[PDB]
Formats: sequence, structure tokens, C-alpha cells
Amino acid sequence: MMYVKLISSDGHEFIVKREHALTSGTIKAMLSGPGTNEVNFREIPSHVLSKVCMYFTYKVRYTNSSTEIPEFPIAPEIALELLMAANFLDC
Amino acid sequence: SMNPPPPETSNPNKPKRQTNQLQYLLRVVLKTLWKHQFAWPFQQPVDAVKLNLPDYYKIIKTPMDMGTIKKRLENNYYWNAQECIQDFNTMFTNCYIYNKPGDDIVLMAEALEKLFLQKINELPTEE
Amino acid sequence: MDVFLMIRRHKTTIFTDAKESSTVFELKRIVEGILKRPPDEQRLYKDDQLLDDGKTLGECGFTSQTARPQAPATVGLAFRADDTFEALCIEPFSSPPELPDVMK
Amino acid sequence: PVLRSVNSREPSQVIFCNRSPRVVLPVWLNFDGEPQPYPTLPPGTGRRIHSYRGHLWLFRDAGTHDGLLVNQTELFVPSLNVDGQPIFANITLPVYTLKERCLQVVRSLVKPENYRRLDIVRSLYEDLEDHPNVQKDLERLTQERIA
Repeated sequence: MMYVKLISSDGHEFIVKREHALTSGTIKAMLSGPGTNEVNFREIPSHVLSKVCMYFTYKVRYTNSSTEIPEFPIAPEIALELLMAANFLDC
Repeated sequence: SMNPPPPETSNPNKPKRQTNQLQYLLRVVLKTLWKHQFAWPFQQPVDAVKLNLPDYYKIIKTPMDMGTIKKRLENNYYWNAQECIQDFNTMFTNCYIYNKPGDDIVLMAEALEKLFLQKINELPTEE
Repeated sequence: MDVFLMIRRHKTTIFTDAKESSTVFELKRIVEGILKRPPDEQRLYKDDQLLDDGKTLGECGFTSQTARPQAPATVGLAFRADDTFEALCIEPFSSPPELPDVMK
Repeated sequence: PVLRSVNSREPSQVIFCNRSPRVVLPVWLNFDGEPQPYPTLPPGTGRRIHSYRGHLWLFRDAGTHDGLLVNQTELFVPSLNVDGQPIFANITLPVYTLKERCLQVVRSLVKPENYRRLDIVRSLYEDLEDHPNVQKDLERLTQERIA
């Protein structure tokens, strides 16, 4: 089970399954060319990066499900920062 | 055929008129209803041949649709706003006559009518 | 079923899943694989409650219904510090700004 | 003409089932491939409807026009019934990209005339304004079908 460490601008570290972090085209690019298991985000704070990690978990659990799936919830207070992060991360 | 000709939209023997209320009925009321998700059944006369409704034009003596109303407004057919409003009411009433009270088409008509009543509630005074 | 977890210590968060039927000790093995400290150097918590190694996650009150992929349940982690264990200490995340007026 | 219903005149009973948290707008693509919306389904509801062999359906959020899935796919066409068994159409959320899901929530909170008062990179203004659009999704799907 390969894990990767995603580090927020404010120094929180998030350890997620590599396969889950590859939901992000940006992270995929950043880890491309082994021939690296740590990624620093200078402009994504911890409250946003935490929520992004929950999206990765949600995406891998429910993509290609044959049946119903729940709504990914986003509080109004985080929506703009999460939009910026999602745009940056290509996920 | 099963289908009568549609109602006339232009009649040289019928006095034509335009008022600011009839303008509002075209530019605001008809436009809003025309653009509604459920307008499509009401945008043209009921095609009783295609829909296989051999009794439609036996049950409905005064057919009316928003395509006819649109053309009547654009051709200044109506004497006043009341005449135009009567045509919208006839369109709704015909739907309610021909169809069962819980039918899909009746719910679509009721949605348009609710909106219609909200918009004519803001009809400008004649000026 | 599966339970979706966030295991938190200081400014470390592990996102992982496990089964209701898997044990607290088994979860410490997952932590060991990731942070390279053995189970005997770990205390796991649900809120302020120390979890027994032998209990299943279900017996600890984790459930599939309240530990969802999009809203994982938090497990507190404290590491041994020589002759003692550190106090459980989960550093808060940053805060969003005030909601903009145009968002009501 | 690519995405349109065939005029089979062969009846096919279908169950529409809304297993999304959205109000669903069923949309029939008629014989000229033009969208004809039908009565909405509240979340968790379903009903049995009369359609026809080779008729083409899609499903949207009735309030926002966000795209939905039916039996895991963007488009639904029924079969003939076997021994009069109804055909089932299970309507669900897709997994939206996080960016699209964020655009949904911001659009749900902010009037379009206020989009350009949010402090976000300018490119996100155009993204917010680019509302989900059945015509544009039909052009993209018709692209996909050519390939």
C-alpha cells in the first residue's frame, strides 16, 4: 500500500494512499518520472487540503459505482478556497 | 382531417389595436411562459391526428395555444389586454377539460398558469 | 463494512480505511507501516477515550454510517516520549476567512 | 440527427427512479434531437412511464441543469419489454470533479451579477458563468460517438 505525504502551506502533513492522491492531475504530474513520495503546497492551507483528501477518498470509493452515491458536501465558508485548490490540483 | 385549421391570427374585419398592456403581455408574459421548461405542449395547436386523439376537437370547441396567442399579439389582433388574457385562460381551461386532474399535462398547465397569474398581477395600468 | 478514518497526531493526519471488525491493534499496525513507530509506542483515542488493542473499531463505536469517505471519523494518536506518553494533542487546521457578503 | 429518438412506434414501459438528492428533470430527445423536458421527480421517488423502443433520454438537476447519470451512463435508451417486464432507469449523481462540485456550490450561493466580486483568479469567473448546458453536453457526446 504506497502512501504519499501532502504538506499544506501552514505545515500540516496529510498521508494518503498514492492511488488516491493520483486523482489530482497536478499531483500525478508532480510524482511523474520516478526514473518522490512527498509533495509541498505553498498556497493550499490545511483546512482546504484536508477537504481535498476527503474528495480523493470519495472519488476512488464512488467512481464506477453501478448504483447510487452521496453528494460531496462543501460548507459555504470553504467553497471559494476549495474551488481555487481544485482548479490548481486539476481534480 | 381530424385537425381543424388553427384559430385565425389576422382578420381584416376585426379592429386591430396595441396598448402598453398588450406590449407587456407579449414582451413579459408570453415570453416568460414560452421559455418555461414545460411550454412545449402549449407552443402549437394540439395535433389530434399525430397524438391519436379522435375526440379532442369534439370535446374542445374553442382550441387555443400559445403559438396562436403569440401570433395574435405580434399581429395586433387583440382589442385590449382582457381579450388576450381570455385566450390564455381558454388554453388552460381546455387542458383541464380534456385531461384527468392528476395528469402530467395538467400539472404542466398548472405550473404555467401559476406563473401567468403572477405576471398579469403586475400588468401596467393603461397609459 | 468499511470505516473511513483520519488518524491525527500534532500536525500529522493519516487518511485510511479499515473494517468495523478489524482491531485497534491492527490499526496501530497500519500506523506503524506509515510513521515507523511500533504499536507499543502508540495510544489511539476516540474523543478522549483510550482504545483497547483487542477491541474492534465497531466495539469502539466507529460505524460505516458515521465514518464516510467524504466525512471520515477522527482517531486521536499519542506517541511515547521516553518514560511517558505525550498528552493527546491534535493541532487544529487553519480557518477560512469570514463568509463574503455576496454568499449571504 | 446523431442523438435523436427513432420513431419506432413500439411501446416500452420504463420505470424512472430518482436515487439522487436532486430534483430530477427527465429530458426526452425528440425525433429531431431537440430536448423536451418532462415532469420532475423529487429525490427518492420514482414512477412508471410510457416510452418507446429507441427513444433517447437524459436527466438533469431541475434547478441548476447539473448533469446526472442513468444506469451509470449519460444517455438512456430502452430495449423492448421482455414479457411486459418494465425496463428500469436508475438516476444517480455522477462523481463530479471537485472543481465542478465547487462551481455548483458557489453558483448555488452567489447571484451571477456578483460572480466578479468573489476574490478568486479571473479565469474562475468564466468557469462560474459557463452554466451546465444540455446543448453543449449533447455536442460533446456527439463528438465522443463520432470517434
